[PDB]
Amino acid sequence: PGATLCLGHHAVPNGTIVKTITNDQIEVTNATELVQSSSTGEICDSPHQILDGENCTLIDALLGDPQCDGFQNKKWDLFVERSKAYSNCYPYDVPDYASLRSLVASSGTLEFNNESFNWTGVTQNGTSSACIRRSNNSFFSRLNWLTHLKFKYPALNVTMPNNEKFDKLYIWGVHHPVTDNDQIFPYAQASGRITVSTKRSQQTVIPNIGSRPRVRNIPSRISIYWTIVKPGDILLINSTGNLIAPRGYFKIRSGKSSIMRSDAPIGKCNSECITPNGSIPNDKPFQNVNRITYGACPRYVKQNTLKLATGMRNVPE
Amino acid sequence: PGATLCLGHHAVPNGTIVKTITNDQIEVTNATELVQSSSTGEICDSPHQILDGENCTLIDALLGDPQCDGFQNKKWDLFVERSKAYSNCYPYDVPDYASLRSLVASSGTLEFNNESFNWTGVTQNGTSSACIRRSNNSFFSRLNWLTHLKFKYPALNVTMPNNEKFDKLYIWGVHHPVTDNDQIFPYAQASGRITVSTKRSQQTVIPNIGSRPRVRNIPSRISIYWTIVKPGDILLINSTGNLIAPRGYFKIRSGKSSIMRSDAPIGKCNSECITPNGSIPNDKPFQNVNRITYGACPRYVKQNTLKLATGMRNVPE
Amino acid sequence: PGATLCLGHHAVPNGTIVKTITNDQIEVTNATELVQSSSTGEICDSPHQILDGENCTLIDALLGDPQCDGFQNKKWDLFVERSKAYSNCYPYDVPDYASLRSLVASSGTLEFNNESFNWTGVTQNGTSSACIRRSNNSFFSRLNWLTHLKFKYPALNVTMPNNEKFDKLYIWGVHHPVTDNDQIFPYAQASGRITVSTKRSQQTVIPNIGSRPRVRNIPSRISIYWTIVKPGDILLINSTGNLIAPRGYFKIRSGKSSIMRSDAPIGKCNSECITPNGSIPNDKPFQNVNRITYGACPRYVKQNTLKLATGMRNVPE
Amino acid sequence: GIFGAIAGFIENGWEGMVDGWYGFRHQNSEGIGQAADLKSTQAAIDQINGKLNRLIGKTNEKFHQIEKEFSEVEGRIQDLEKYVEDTKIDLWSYNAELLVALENQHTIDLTDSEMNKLFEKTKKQLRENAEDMGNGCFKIYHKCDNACIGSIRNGTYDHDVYRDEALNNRFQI
Amino acid sequence: GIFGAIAGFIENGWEGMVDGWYGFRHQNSEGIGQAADLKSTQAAIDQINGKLNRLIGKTNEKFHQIEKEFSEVEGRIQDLEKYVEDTKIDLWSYNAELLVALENQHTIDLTDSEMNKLFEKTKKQLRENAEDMGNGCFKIYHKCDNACIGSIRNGTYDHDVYRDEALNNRFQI
Amino acid sequence: GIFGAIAGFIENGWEGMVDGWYGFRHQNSEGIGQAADLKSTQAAIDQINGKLNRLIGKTNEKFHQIEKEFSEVEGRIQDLEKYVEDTKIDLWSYNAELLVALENQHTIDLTDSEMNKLFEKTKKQLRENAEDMGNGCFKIYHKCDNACIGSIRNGTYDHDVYRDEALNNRFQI
Ligand SMILES: *[C@@H]1O[C@H](CO)[C@@H](O[C@@H]2O[C@H](CO)[C@@H](O[C@@H]3O[C@H](CO[C@H]4O[C@H](CO)[C@@H](O)[C@H](O)[C@@H]4O)[C@@H](O)[C@H](O[C@H]4O[C@H](CO)[C@@H](O)[C@H](O)[C@@H]4O)[C@@H]3O)[C@H](O)[C@H]2NC(C)=O)[C@H](O)[C@H]1NC(C)=O
Ligand SMILES: *[C@@H]1O[C@H](CO)[C@@H](O[C@@H]2O[C@H](CO)[C@@H](O[C@@H]3O[C@H](CO[C@H]4O[C@H](CO)[C@@H](O)[C@H](O)[C@@H]4O)[C@@H](O)[C@H](O[C@H]4O[C@H](CO)[C@@H](O)[C@H](O)[C@@H]4O)[C@@H]3O)[C@H](O)[C@H]2NC(C)=O)[C@H](O)[C@H]1NC(C)=O
Ligand SMILES: *[C@@H]1O[C@H](CO)[C@@H](O[C@@H]2O[C@H](CO)[C@@H](O[C@@H]3O[C@H](CO[C@H]4O[C@H](CO)[C@@H](O)[C@H](O)[C@@H]4O)[C@@H](O)[C@H](O[C@H]4O[C@H](CO)[C@@H](O)[C@H](O)[C@@H]4O)[C@@H]3O)[C@H](O)[C@H]2NC(C)=O)[C@H](O)[C@H]1NC(C)=O
Ligand SMILES: *[C@@H]1O[C@H](CO[C@H]2O[C@@H](C)[C@@H](O)[C@@H](O)[C@@H]2O)[C@@H](O[C@@H]2O[C@H](CO)[C@@H](O)[C@H](O)[C@H]2NC(C)=O)[C@H](O)[C@H]1NC(C)=O
Ligand SMILES: *[C@@H]1O[C@H](CO[C@H]2O[C@@H](C)[C@@H](O)[C@@H](O)[C@@H]2O)[C@@H](O[C@@H]2O[C@H](CO)[C@@H](O)[C@H](O)[C@H]2NC(C)=O)[C@H](O)[C@H]1NC(C)=O
Ligand SMILES: *[C@@H]1O[C@H](CO)[C@@H](O[C@@H]2O[C@H](CO)[C@@H](O)[C@H](O)[C@H]2NC(C)=O)[C@H](O)[C@H]1NC(C)=O
Ligand SMILES: *[C@@H]1O[C@H](CO)[C@@H](O[C@@H]2O[C@H](CO)[C@@H](O)[C@H](O)[C@H]2NC(C)=O)[C@H](O)[C@H]1NC(C)=O
Ligand SMILES: *[C@@H]1O[C@H](CO)[C@@H](O[C@@H]2O[C@H](CO)[C@@H](O)[C@H](O)[C@H]2NC(C)=O)[C@H](O)[C@H]1NC(C)=O
Ligand SMILES: *[C@@H]1O[C@H](CO)[C@@H](O[C@@H]2O[C@H](CO)[C@@H](O)[C@H](O)[C@H]2NC(C)=O)[C@H](O)[C@H]1NC(C)=O
Ligand SMILES: *[C@@H]1O[C@H](CO)[C@@H](O[C@@H]2O[C@H](CO)[C@@H](O)[C@H](O)[C@H]2NC(C)=O)[C@H](O)[C@H]1NC(C)=O
Ligand SMILES: *[C@@H]1O[C@H](CO)[C@@H](O[C@@H]2O[C@H](CO)[C@@H](O)[C@H](O)[C@H]2NC(C)=O)[C@H](O)[C@H]1NC(C)=O
Ligand SMILES: CC(=O)N[C@H]1[C@H]([C@H](O)[C@H](O)CO)O[C@@](O)(C(=O)O)C[C@@H]1O
Ligand SMILES: CC(=O)N[C@H]1[C@H]([C@H](O)[C@H](O)CO)O[C@@](O)(C(=O)O)C[C@@H]1O
Ligand SMILES: CC(=O)N[C@H]1[C@H]([C@H](O)[C@H](O)CO)O[C@@](O)(C(=O)O)C[C@@H]1O
Ligand SMILES: *[C@@H]1O[C@H](CO)[C@@H](O)[C@H](O)[C@H]1NC(C)=O
Ligand SMILES: *[C@@H]1O[C@H](CO)[C@@H](O)[C@H](O)[C@H]1NC(C)=O
Ligand SMILES: *[C@@H]1O[C@H](CO)[C@@H](O)[C@H](O)[C@H]1NC(C)=O
Ligand SMILES: *[C@@H]1O[C@H](CO)[C@@H](O)[C@H](O)[C@H]1NC(C)=O
Ligand SMILES: *[C@@H]1O[C@H](CO)[C@@H](O)[C@H](O)[C@H]1NC(C)=O
Ligand SMILES: *[C@@H]1O[C@H](CO)[C@@H](O)[C@H](O)[C@H]1NC(C)=O
Repeated sequence: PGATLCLGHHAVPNGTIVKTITNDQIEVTNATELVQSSSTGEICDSPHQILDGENCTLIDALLGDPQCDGFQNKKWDLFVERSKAYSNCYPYDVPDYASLRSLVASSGTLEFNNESFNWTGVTQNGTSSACIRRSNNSFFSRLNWLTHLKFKYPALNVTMPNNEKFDKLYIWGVHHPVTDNDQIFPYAQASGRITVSTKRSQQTVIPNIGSRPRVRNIPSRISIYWTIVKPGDILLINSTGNLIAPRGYFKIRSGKSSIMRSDAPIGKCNSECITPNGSIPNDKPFQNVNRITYGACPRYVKQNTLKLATGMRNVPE
Repeated sequence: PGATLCLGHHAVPNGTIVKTITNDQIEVTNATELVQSSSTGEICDSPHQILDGENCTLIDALLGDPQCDGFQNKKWDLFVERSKAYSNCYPYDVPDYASLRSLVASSGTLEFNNESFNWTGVTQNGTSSACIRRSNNSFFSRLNWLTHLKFKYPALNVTMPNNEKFDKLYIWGVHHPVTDNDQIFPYAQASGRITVSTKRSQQTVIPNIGSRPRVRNIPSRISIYWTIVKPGDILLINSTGNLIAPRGYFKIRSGKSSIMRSDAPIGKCNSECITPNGSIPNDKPFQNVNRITYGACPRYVKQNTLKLATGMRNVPE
Repeated sequence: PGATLCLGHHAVPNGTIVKTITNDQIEVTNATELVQSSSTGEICDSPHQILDGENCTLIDALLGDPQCDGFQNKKWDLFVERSKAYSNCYPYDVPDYASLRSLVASSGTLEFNNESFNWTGVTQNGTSSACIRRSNNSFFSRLNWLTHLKFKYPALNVTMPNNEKFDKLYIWGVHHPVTDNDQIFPYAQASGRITVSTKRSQQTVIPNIGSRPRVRNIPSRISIYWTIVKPGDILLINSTGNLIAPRGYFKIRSGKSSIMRSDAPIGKCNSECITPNGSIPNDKPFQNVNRITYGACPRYVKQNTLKLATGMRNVPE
Repeated sequence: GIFGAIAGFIENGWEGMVDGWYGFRHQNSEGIGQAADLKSTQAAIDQINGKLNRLIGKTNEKFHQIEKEFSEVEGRIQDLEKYVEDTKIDLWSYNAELLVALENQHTIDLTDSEMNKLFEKTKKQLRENAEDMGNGCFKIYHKCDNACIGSIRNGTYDHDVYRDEALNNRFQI
Repeated sequence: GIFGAIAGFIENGWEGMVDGWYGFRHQNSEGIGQAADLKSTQAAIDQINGKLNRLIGKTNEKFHQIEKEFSEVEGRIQDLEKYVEDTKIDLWSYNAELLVALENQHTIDLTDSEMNKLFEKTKKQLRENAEDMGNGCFKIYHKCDNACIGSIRNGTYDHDVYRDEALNNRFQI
Repeated sequence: GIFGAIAGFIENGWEGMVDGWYGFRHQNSEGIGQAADLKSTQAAIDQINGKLNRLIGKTNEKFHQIEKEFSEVEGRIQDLEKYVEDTKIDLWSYNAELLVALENQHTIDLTDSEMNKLFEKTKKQLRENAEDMGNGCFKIYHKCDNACIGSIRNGTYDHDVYRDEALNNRFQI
C-alpha cells in the first residue's frame, strides 16, 4: 500500500504585482511600498526649530520692516516663507538678493548687536511715510538713514574693528533720490558716493537722481548691499552723501539651518522630514512628494510607486 | 540492448564576446549593441521644429541685423547656430551674452510687438553705414537709436506698463561714442546716462567716450542689456543721452525649446534625437556620439560599445 | 564492509565579516579592503610636475611680488599653495580672484613675454615702500605703475595686436589714491579713467579717492583685472589716469594642470594620486581620505571601509 | 524560476497553508494531512528581513541645499541649478528602479531555492525507501503512519527500519 | 556556469541544432536522432526578451540644458559647468558598465538553469528505467523505439509500462 | 546559501584542509584520509580573480575640477558648488555600497555552487555503487582501497568493475 509525501509552498488569493529584471509584471504573495507619496499637509513644529515668516520674508525680518519687529534676534533650523508675504517699509532692491537670503538662511540666526558709529556732520535716524512703525513715520530698524546737519555735509570716514571670534555681517545701502526736490533737501549738495571697505574688501556705490515707478506711492529706491568682516579685520566707511548705514552687525553662524517656501500650516506634531507640501514620514527610502526637502528624508525619485517583493512568487490553486 | 537519450543545447560557429561580473571575455551565442555610435550626419527636420540660423546667431536675429530680417517672429523647438555666422550691423557687446542667448533659446520665439513710446525731445531712427539694410544706411530693426532735436536734448522720462498675461522682454542699450566728433554731433552736450527700471528692478548705465579697435571699420560700440517686465508691472526709462531704445517687447514663453551649435545639414527625414553630428536613432539606451543632445535620446556614456548577451554561453563542437 | 567518501570545503580559524544583500554581517574565509583610508603624509614629487608655492599664492607669483621672483616663467602639473603664504608688495584686490586663480592654475604656466607699449606722456616704473625688491622701493614685476611727466598728463591711446597662435592673457589694474596728497602728486589733475578693450571685449574702470584700512601700513589699494586677447585680435587701452599697466602678456595653455591647497611636505617618491593630506596609493577603487584629488585616484566615498569577499562563507569546525 | 521548483515542478501553491511558507502534505493509512516546515519558512523570512533592514528607516539628512523653483527668468546660473537637480533626480530614479528589479529577482530566486533545498533534503532522507514522482511528491514504498510521517518532517526518520519492506515493494513485478 | 550544465557536465553544444536552444539526442534500435525542446527554449527566450524590453526603446527626453563646449576661458562658472557634466557622464558610464555586466552574468546563469531544469525533469520522468551517465545522457534500460522516445520528449512516457523490463536489465549480473 | 551545500547539507568546513578550497575525505580498509580537489578550487579562485580584475588598479584620472573648501561666505554660487560635490559623493558612495553587497552575495553563491557541482559530479560517477547519506558523504557499497578512492577523485573510476559487488551489498536483507 505505502504512502505519499508532497512538498509544497503557500499561496494567497490576493497577490501583488512587482517588477523584476526579466519581467515587468510578476505576481508575488506580498510586497511593500518603497516610495512615500503622501503628506499629512502640515509642517510639524518638531523636532526642528521652525520659524514661520508669516507676512515677512527673511530679508524683511533682516532689514527690520516694522511688521517684522517680532523676529528680532530669533534663530531657526527652518525659516518658512509664505507666498502671502509683502514688504511695507521703504521700497528697495538687493543686487544678488538670492545670495543674501541664502547666507542668512544658512546662518540660521538674526542675532544683532548694536554699534555706536561716530556719526557727526549728519542727521541720523531719517524717516519716511511709507515705513510706518507704531503710527509714526519710521524706517528699517537695522538701518540708519543719514541726512544733513544745518544744510551742510562733510566727508565721512568712520571705522569699526571686529575683535570677535565670528564673522560680522554688515547690512547697508544707498539712497537714489526722486528729483532735485530730494537732492538739496536731505543732503545739501550736487553729488554723492559711498565706499564700504575692509583690509580684504572694497565696495563703492554711486547714487542716482531719478524717479522710479511708485511702489506703495514712493518713487525713490534704496539699494541694499552687504559686507562680511572677519576676526582681526576692520570695516571702513568713506561717505560723501546718501549712506543708509548699519546700526551694528549680525552674527554669522555655521550650522544646519535653511529656508523653504511653503504655504503649509504649522502643526503640533513630530516629524523628521519636511517638504513644502508638509512633513512626510521617512520609513521609506524614496519619495515623490517634493524635490525640496529638509531633514532626514527619503530621496526624491520620479516614480509614484516601487514595490519590493517580501514574498515568493504567487501560484494560486 | 536499450537506448541512450542525451540532453543538450545549441551552439553557433560565430560566437560574440561579452563582459560579465567574473569575466571580461566570455563567448555567447548572440548579443546586441547597447551604445549608439553612428549618425547619418543630417539633422532631421521632423518631428521637432528646426530653425536654421544660417548666417545669423540667435542674438543677431533678436536684435534685427538686416540679413536676419527673415527671422522676425519665428518660433522653434531647436534653433541651430552655424559656425560660419557673422554679424553685419553696428558693432556691439552683450554683458552676459550667454544668459540672453539662453533665455531667448529656451523661450523659443522671436514674437515681437511694437510699442509707441513717447519720444519727444530727440530724433528717433538713427542710422549708420556699417548696418546696411536694402542699400541704405540703417540700424537694428528692434532698436531705436535716439539722437538730438535741433542741437538740444532734455531729460527723458518715458513709461510703459505691462497689462499682459506673460512676461515682456525688453532689449535696449547704450552707445559709447568714438571721440568728441560724436559727442557734440548726435547728443549736443558734455555728459549722459540711462536708467531702465521697473517696480522690482533698476539698471543704470554710464556711456563712455573712447575709440575701440575697428570692427567692420567702425570704432564705436553699443552695449546690449535686457529687462523682464512681469504682469501688472511697469517699465520706466530715465534718459539724459545715449539711449538705444526698444521699439517694443518680445514675448517670453515657457516650453521645450533650445539652441544647438552644429554645422550638420538639415535633411528631410524624421528622427526624435538630435546631436550636433546629426540626428541619431534612439532604439539603444546609450550613445557615444555626443554629450550635447536634444529630444528623446539615448544617454551619453564614454564606452564605444557595450554588448548585452541575448543567448547562452557558446561552447562549440 | 565498504567505504565512505565525504565531500567538503575548507574553513579558517580567523574569518572576516562582510556585508551582503540579505545580511549585514556574514563571515567569509577572506576579504580585501576596497577603500583607501591612509596617506604617507607627503605629496610625492613624481610623476607629476609639482610647484611648491611656499610663501607665494599663484596670484602673487603671477603679479610678481618680489619674494615670488623665483617663479617667473615656471610650469606645473600641480601648483601647491601653502596656508603660511602672505602678500608682501602693494595691497590689492582681484574682483573674481577665484576665476583668475582658476584659469591660471588650469593654464599651468607663468610664461611671460615682455611687450614694448608706446608710453609717452607719463612716467613709467612707479614704485612704493611696501613693495621692497632687492633693498629698494619697487613694484609688481609684471605691472607698470604709470604716473605724470612734468606735472602733466594727456589722453593715452595705446594699441597692441595678438598675431600669435594662442590666447594672450593681460593682467592690469587701477590705482585708488589715499587722499588729494596722492591725487595731485602722481597724476596732476582732478579725475581719471581706464578703458581696456578688444574687437570682442570692453572693460572700463573708474578710480576712487579714499583711505582704506592699512595693510602693511599702506591705506591705498590696487584693483586687478584681466583680459584675454585671441589670435587675430587687438588690445586697446584708453587711459586718462591711474593705469596699472601690463608689461606684456602671459601665455594661456590648455592641459591637465591645477592648483591645490595643502600643507603636506613634498617628498622624493612616486605616486600617481595626490590629495591635500599627501599622496595615496591607487590600487583600491575607492578612498575616504579627501574629496580633493589630483591624478589617477580612487573615487571618494563616505565609507571608512568596504570589504569585498575573496573567499567562501566560513563555517568553522 | 531559477531552481525550477516554485512555478516549476511544484504545479502550484497551497492557499490552505497559512502557518508557514513551505511544508508537507501526506496521504497514508490514517488519512490526508498538512504541516508547515518552520526552518525553511524562517530561512526565507530572515533573508527578506535582511533586505528590508538595509532599505527601511535608513535615510540621509540634508539641510541647506540649492533652490529648485524659480519665479524669474535668469539664464545661465539658473540653467545650471535646474540641470544639476534634474541630473541628480534621474540618477536616483535609476538607482531605485534597478534596486527594486534586482532585489525582486533575487527574492523570487531565493524563495524558489528554499523550496528546492527542503525537497532535496527530504529526498536524501528517504534513501531507497521512496521515489520522486516528478511533481514534488514522493511515493513511499512502505506503511508510513502519522508518527512515521512526523519522523520525516522532524529529521528523525530511520530509513533502515523500513528498507527491507520498501525494497521488496519497489523491485516487485 | 552557476548550475554546472552548460560548459559543465554537458561537454559542448550542438551546432546541428538549429530549431531550438535545448533538445534531445537519442540512439535506439531505429537509429540516431535529434529534436529541439520548445518549452525550455521559449522559457529562455522570453526571459531575454524581458530584459530587452526594459532596455530597448525606453529613452528620456531632454530639452534645454547647460552648454557643454566653450570657446572662451572664463574660470569659476565654466569649471562648475564642465565638472557637472563630467560627473554626470561618469555616473551614467558606470551605470551602463555595471548593468551590462550583471545582465550578462544573469543571462548566462538563467540559460544554464533552463538546461539544468530540462535535464532534471527528464531524469524524474525516467524513474527507475534509466541511469544518469554523468554527461547529460541517460542509459535507458529497455527497448525504446521512436514513439517511446517521442513519449519522453512529449511528457507522456509511462514508466510503469517498461519498469519490469528495465529493473531486470539494471540489476543483472 | 543559494545551493544549500556550504552551511547547508555540508555541516561545516574543514580547517585541516589547507591545500585547496574543496576536497574529499574518505574512510576505507586502509585508513582515513583527505585530498583537495584542484579543478573546483581553481574554478572558484578564477571567478573571484575575475571580480578583482575589474575592481583593483582601474582608477580614473581627474585634473582641474571645482573648489571643494571655502574660507568666505558667498551664497548662491558656493551653494551650487557644495551641492554638486555632495550629490556626487552620495551617488558614488551608493555605487560602492551596492557593488560590494552584490559582489559578496554572488561570491558566496558561486562558492556554494562549486561545492554543489563537485558533489553532484561525484554522485553521478558512483552510479549504483553508492548512496547519498545526506550530509555530503556517500556510503560506498564495495571494498574501495586507496587506488579506488584516488580513481574517484581523478575521474577514472569504472563503476562497472564494482557494480555486482555493490548491488549485492545494497539490496541485501
Ligand atoms: C507583507 O510584508 C510586510 C513587510 O515584510 C509586512 O509588514 C511588516 O509587518 C511587521 C509585523 O507585523 C511590522 O512591524 C511593526 O513595526 C511597527 C513600526 O511602525 C512603523 O515603522 C516601520 C519601519 O520600522 C514602517 O515600515 C511601518 O509602516 C510602520 O509605520 C512597530 O510599531 C510594531 O510593533 C508592535 O508589534 C510588535 C510585535 O512584534 C511589538 O514588539 C511592539 O510592542 C508593538 O506592539 C511592529 O514591530 C513592519 O513594520 C511591517 N513592515 C512594513 C514595511 O510595512 C506585512 O505583514 C506582510 N503581510 C503579510 C500578509 O504577511
Ligand atoms: C540576436 O539577438 C537579437 C536580439 O534578441 C535579435 O535581433 C532582434 O530580432 C527581432 C526579430 O528578427 C527584431 O524584430 C524586428 O524589429 C523591427 C523594429 O525595427 C527597429 O527597432 C528595434 C527596436 O524596436 C531595433 O532594436 C532594431 O535595430 C530595428 O532597427 C520590426 O520592424 C520588425 O518587424 C517585422 O517583422 C515582424 C515579424 O515578427 C512583423 O510583425 C512586422 O510586420 C515586420 O515585417 C521586427 O519586429 C528585433 O528588432 C531585433 N532586436 C535587436 C535589438 O536588434 C537577433 O535576431 C538575434 N540573432 C540570431 C541569429 O538569433
Ligand atoms: C585574501 O585575498 C586577497 C585577494 O585575493 C589575497 O591577496 C592577494 O595575493 C596575491 C598573491 O599573494 C597578491 O599578488 C601580489 O601583487 C603584488 C602587487 O603589489 C600591490 O598591488 C596590488 C594590485 O596589483 C595591490 O592589491 C596590493 O595591495 C599590492 O600593494 C606583486 O608585487 C606580487 O608579485 C610578487 O609575487 C609574484 C608571485 O606570484 C611574482 O610574480 C613577482 O615576481 C613578485 O615576487 C604579487 O603578484 C595580490 O596583490 C593580493 N591582492 C590584494 C588585493 O591584496 C590574499 O592572499 C588572500 N589571503 C589568503 C590567506 O589567502
Ligand atoms: C498679515 O497681513 C494680513 C493681510 O492683510 C494685509 O494686506 C496688505 C496688502 C496690507 O493691506 C496690510 O495692511 C494688510 O494687513 C493681515 O490680515 C489683515 O489684517 C488687517 C490688520 O488691520 C485687518 O484689518 C484685516 O481684517 C486682515 N485681513 C485679512 C484678509 O486677513 C494679518 O493680520 C497679518 N498677520 C500678521 C501675523 O501680521
Ligand atoms: C617664507 O617666510 C617665512 C616666514 O617669515 C615671514 O613672515 C612674514 C609675516 C614676514 O614677517 C616676513 O618678513 C618673514 O620672512 C620665512 O622664515 C623667516 O625668514 C626670515 C628672513 O629674514 C628670518 O629672519 C626668520 O628667522 C624666519 N622665520 C621663520 C619662523 O621661519 C622664510 O625664510 C621664507 N621662505 C622662503 C622660501 O621664502
Ligand atoms: C580715515 O580714518 C582712518 C582711521 O582714523 C585714518 O587712518 C589712520 O591715519 C593715521 C594718519 O593720519 C595713521 O597713522 C593711523 O595708523 C591710521 N589708523 C588706522 C586705524 O588705520 C585715515 O587716514 C582716515 N582718512 C583720512 C582721509 O583722513
Ligand atoms: C506637492 O507640491 C508640488 C509643488 O507644488 C506638487 O507638484 C506640482 O503640482 C502642480 C499641480 O498638479 C503642477 O502644476 C506642478 O507642475 C507640480 N510641480 C512639480 C515641481 O512637480 C505636487 O503635486 C505636490 N505633491 C503632493 C503629494 O501633494
Ligand atoms: C516720470 O514719469 C512718471 C509717470 O508720468 C511720473 O510719476 C507720476 O507722478 C505724479 C506726480 O507728478 C504722480 O501723482 C503719479 O502717480 C505718477 N504716475 C505713475 C504712473 O507713476 C514721474 O514723476 C516722472 N518723473 C519726473 C521727474 O517728473
Ligand atoms: C561628433 O562630434 C564630436 C564633437 O565635434 C566629435 O568629438 C570630437 O572629435 C574631434 C576629432 O576627433 C576631437 O578633436 C574632439 O576632441 C572631440 N570632442 C569631444 C567633445 O569628444 C565626435 O568624434 C563626433 N562623433 C561622430 C560619431 O561623428
Ligand atoms: C586710438 O588708436 C587707434 C590706433 O592708432 C586709432 O585708430 C586708427 O585711426 C585711423 C584714423 O585716424 C584709422 O584710419 C585706422 O584704421 C585706425 N587704426 C587701427 C589699427 O584701428 C584711433 O583713432 C585712436 N583714437 C583717437 C581718439 O585718436
Ligand atoms: C585629511 O584632511 C581632511 C581635511 O583637512 C580631514 O578631514 C577633516 O578633519 C578635521 C579634523 O578631524 C575636521 O575638523 C574636518 O571637518 C574634516 N574635513 C572634512 C572635509 O572632512 C581628514 O580627516 C584627513 N584624512 C586623513 C586620512 O588624514
Ligand atoms: C529723512 C527725510 O528727509 N525724510 C523725508 C522723505 C525723504 O525726503 C524722501 O523719501 C527721499 O526721496 O520724504 C517724505 O516726504 C516721506 O517720504 O515721508 C518726508 C520725510 O520726512
Ligand atoms: C545717427 C547718427 O548720427 N549716425 C551717424 C553715425 C554716428 O555719428 C556714429 O556711428 C556714432 O559714433 O556716423 C556715420 O558716419 C556712420 O557711422 O555712418 C554717419 C551716421 O549718419
Ligand atoms: C610712483 C609714486 O608716486 N610712488 C610713491 C607712493 C605713492 O604716491 C602712493 O603709494 C600712492 O598712494 O608713495 C610713497 O610714499 C610710498 O608708498 O612709498 C612714495 C612713492 O615714491
Ligand atoms: C490580502 O488580504 C488580507 C486579508 O484582508 C490582508 O490582510 C493582506 O494585507 C492582503 N495582502 C496583499 C499582499 O494584498
Ligand atoms: C552568425 O552568422 C549568421 C549567418 O550569416 C548571421 O546571420 C548572424 O547574425 C551571426 N551571428 C553572430 C552572433 O555573429
Ligand atoms: C588569518 O591568519 C593568517 C596567519 O597569520 C594570516 O596570514 C591571514 O591573513 C589571516 N586571514 C584573515 C582573513 O584574517
Ligand atoms: C515532530 O515534531 C512535532 C512538533 O514539535 C511534535 O509535536 C511531534 O510529536 C514530533 N513527531 C515525531 C514523530 O517525532
Ligand atoms: C510528440 O509530439 C510531436 C510534436 O508535436 C508529435 O508529432 C508526435 O507524434 C508525438 N509523439 C508521441 C510518441 O506522442
Ligand atoms: C590520481 O591523481 C594523483 C595526483 O596527480 C596521482 O598521484 C595518483 O596516482 C592518481 N591515482 C589513481 C588511482 O589514478
